[PDB]
Amino acid sequence: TTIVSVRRNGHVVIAGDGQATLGNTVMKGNVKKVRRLYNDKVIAGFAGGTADAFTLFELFERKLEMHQGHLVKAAVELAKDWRTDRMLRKLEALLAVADETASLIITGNGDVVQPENDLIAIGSGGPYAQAAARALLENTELSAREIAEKALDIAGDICIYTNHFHTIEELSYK
Amino acid sequence: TTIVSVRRNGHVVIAGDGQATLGNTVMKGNVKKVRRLYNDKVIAGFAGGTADAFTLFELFERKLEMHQGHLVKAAVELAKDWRTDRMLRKLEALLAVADETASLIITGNGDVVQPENDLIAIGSGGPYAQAAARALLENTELSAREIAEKALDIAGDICIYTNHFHTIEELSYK
Amino acid sequence: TTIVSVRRNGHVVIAGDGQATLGNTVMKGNVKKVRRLYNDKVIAGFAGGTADAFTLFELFERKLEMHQGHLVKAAVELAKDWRTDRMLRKLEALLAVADETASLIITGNGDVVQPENDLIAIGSGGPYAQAAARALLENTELSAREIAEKALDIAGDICIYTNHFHTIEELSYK
Amino acid sequence: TTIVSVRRNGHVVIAGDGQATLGNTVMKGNVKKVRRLYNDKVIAGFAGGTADAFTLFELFERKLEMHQGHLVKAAVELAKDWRTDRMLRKLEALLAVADETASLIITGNGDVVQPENDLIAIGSGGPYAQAAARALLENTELSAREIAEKALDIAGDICIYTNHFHTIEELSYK
Amino acid sequence: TTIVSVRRNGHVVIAGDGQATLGNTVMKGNVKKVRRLYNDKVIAGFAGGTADAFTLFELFERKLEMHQGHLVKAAVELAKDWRTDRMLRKLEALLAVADETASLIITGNGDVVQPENDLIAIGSGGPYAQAAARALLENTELSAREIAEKALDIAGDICIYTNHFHTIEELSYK
Amino acid sequence: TTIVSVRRNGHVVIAGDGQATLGNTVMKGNVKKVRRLYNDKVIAGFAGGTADAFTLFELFERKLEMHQGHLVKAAVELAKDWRTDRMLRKLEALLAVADETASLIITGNGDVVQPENDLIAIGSGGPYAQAAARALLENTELSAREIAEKALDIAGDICIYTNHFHTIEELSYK
Repeated sequence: TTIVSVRRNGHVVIAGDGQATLGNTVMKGNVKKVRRLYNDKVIAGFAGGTADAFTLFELFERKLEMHQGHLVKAAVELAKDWRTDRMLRKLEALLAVADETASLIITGNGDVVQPENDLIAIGSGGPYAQAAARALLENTELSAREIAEKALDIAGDICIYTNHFHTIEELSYK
Repeated sequence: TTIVSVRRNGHVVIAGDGQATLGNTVMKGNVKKVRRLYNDKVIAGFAGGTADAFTLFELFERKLEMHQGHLVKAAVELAKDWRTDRMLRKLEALLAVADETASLIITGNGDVVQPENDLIAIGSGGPYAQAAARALLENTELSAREIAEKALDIAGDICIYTNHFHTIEELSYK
Repeated sequence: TTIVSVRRNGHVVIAGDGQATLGNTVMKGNVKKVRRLYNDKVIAGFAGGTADAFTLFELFERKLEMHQGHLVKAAVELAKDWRTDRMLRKLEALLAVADETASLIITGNGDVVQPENDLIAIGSGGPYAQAAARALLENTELSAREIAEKALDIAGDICIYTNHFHTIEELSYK
Repeated sequence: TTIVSVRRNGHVVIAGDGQATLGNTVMKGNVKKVRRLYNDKVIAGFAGGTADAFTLFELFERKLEMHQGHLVKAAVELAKDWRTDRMLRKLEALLAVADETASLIITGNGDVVQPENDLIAIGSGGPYAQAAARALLENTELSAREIAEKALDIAGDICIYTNHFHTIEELSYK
Repeated sequence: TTIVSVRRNGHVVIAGDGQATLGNTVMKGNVKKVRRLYNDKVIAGFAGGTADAFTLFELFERKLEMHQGHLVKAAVELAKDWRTDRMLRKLEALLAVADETASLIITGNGDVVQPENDLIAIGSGGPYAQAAARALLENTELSAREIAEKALDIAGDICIYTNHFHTIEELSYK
Repeated sequence: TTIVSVRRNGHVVIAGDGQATLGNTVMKGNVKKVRRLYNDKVIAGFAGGTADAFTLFELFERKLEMHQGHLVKAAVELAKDWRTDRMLRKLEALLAVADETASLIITGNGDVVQPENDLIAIGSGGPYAQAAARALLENTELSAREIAEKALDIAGDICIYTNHFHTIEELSYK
């Protein structure tokens, strides 16, 4: 799996592949790994179990109207419940979340990272996507969506656990 | 074990073999792995304990009673508790469930999955069946029942953990 | 250890060896691995810790007068408490239980198996006993007791963890 | 360590060495591993913590007060809690206990075991003692005390974890 | 990562690099690992989650409010809960903290440590910094700030997990 | 680390080294591993985490005024809470404790050992210290303090995890 996120001029996107792998075989190819949350004002992508993601995301929303939509402040709380709480603590997942103020990773280790340019690339194929996304975002006038897509595809060619089925959610704030 | 579900021409099936293995020897040869539910409206197959089933298949039934026959939802609510309820959590298995509406898999992880063409192939022999099923479904006019059958035989021929005892459960609707 | 159970014409038996092994040495040779339960109407054998067996069996009885002596229905419940409950869940054992309606295995995995002819063979020496029991039950007019005994002895000759001390409980219902 | 209990001619003993080992070196050389209980009526030996003992040997005493000297039962009740009580459960050890009635071993597993001839040999040097004990007991008129002694010496000679410091506790009755 | 704290001529510092690594690749290159606390009186650096910090650095602040600026004690009380409070326990990190009084490290183990000369070097690059720091401090008149800096550069040159992005926090008092 | 304790003519001592090791590097060299407890009437040394030691010792004191200063009786209780209790049970440490009645080890395994002559030597370097302490205490008229020191130094020369920084607490009762 590979979740990619690029952000250029009032345009921020999140693109994932759709492969689910079991051992050495593909169990499903059209997994939806990117969805919208919080009255569509927030986009998200996730590496891992769909149900775990569903759980973690719902709670995320919960923390949003709970902090007037402030991503980070609402996000850090989630970084909390995640490591502290009994049940959640069991969940296995990597969250990529973005709105118009910033993009950022969220993990069960109570870590809330926000890469150098809101450039997020997580999942087994993450690095390869980053590598390509970096190249594109620094030698072309291409758009977030264009980079994310092109990057994700490069990731899919390199990473044995990433296919070419995509799901992209965009957010225009310009 | 191999569970194969197919759907063609207002007909949906679920087939399975009856081998239970302990180490390198066969414990039983006629395990019924495909039952029926919701007043014989909903069919299902599975891989796991004979009891785990009888507990996960009873609960499922009631969930349908709490969601007027609407498969998916009851399924959604099922996979829910199954990863939440302290007790229910230890249960390990893979429920294959199909109604005239749709058909899907459920994992202790709480995931609810609808495979490419309502084609389901879970179990160690899963992929060999998927392969044979996919072949037939794309190159012949055979019926959903004929498919799962032959797919299952192919499986038991390749899979050392799958035999040739079957248990087929159909469903007509159009 | 080896627990064997054969059932012919109104005669059902359960026979175990009596070896207890610690590492590579015999700690005890006359372990009683088969006993009667529920006003002698039910016979049982077990692979594992005697105290764990004692515990699991008592509870089994409990579930019996709790379900008018219905083996299975009362047995499946035990298959429950066993995996769900905290303490019990810790117990390590394999149960073989029979009355006049059916013979069947019970394990901590919430599994309640009932082999092809009520032919039960569990424990490290289990397969070898099954092998012999199968041969005898299909090429001779011998009785349950005769087969069980002869089988168990074959098991003891093959299996390094099964000795030749026996304990047989019989049940005649003819 | 080696605990050897023998019983011959209205005489029962329990003997033990006094070596405690940490890795490949001797920590102590005179550990008292054979005490006395129930108003000096019941003898006992053991392998484990000096405290685990003092807790499992105090409890045992009271159990006798709750079962009028009847060894076995108190023992049965002891091994009971010892595998049930949350706290008591962590205690690890092997109690050798003998009264004018009988003599038996007890394991954290809750097991109560009466070996072939009230002959007990627990501990890493256990079997070497059993061997020498069994030899003497079957080919000489030596006394129960003389047995355990010599058996113990043989043990400490073979066992790298057993020394030659003894602690013998007899009991006459006829 | 490398955290280097030094103290010379009424001047105390804490410096750190900004590399976060996941496997064999760099996730982020500018992680702020040296903040400030207690109404900008107390400086601190750290190795761990961006949140773990924000929780362990907030708590610390209040502890100071509960112990009138007296570093040590608040630190003592901090390391206390950090190994006692069920939740707080999962937090993993290494707090470097220094005030005009003294400077010390804190580990989830509850330890409060004051190194030889208020010289602190935690993190995978820790010892390479200690080495360079110790050298300079003993053979040159350079300032505490100049020390930590150069020590840090040396570190990032040796340490594959340490880079050259810095975050220095000083403190004057005399 | 090495904790040594010798006892000669109304003089009993406890000496530790002061090295703290992380992997293959020295994190701290002047660790205080020996301190006084219970109105200075009791001396102690510990192998392991300082905070864990602090915890275990405080409780020890607690058990002292709780049993009129009887070392053993108050010590055995600690041997209890240590293995039984949830939190404490997590602590990793080795306690060496002495007063004027006896010296003795205390561990999380509910073990309370009192070596042959109140000669205690615990920690990775423990044996080497014992070896030397034994030699000295049996071929010279040297004092506890002299032996403990000389022994500890020998330990430090042999044991890669023991340095030459000492901390000795003495107790004269003559």
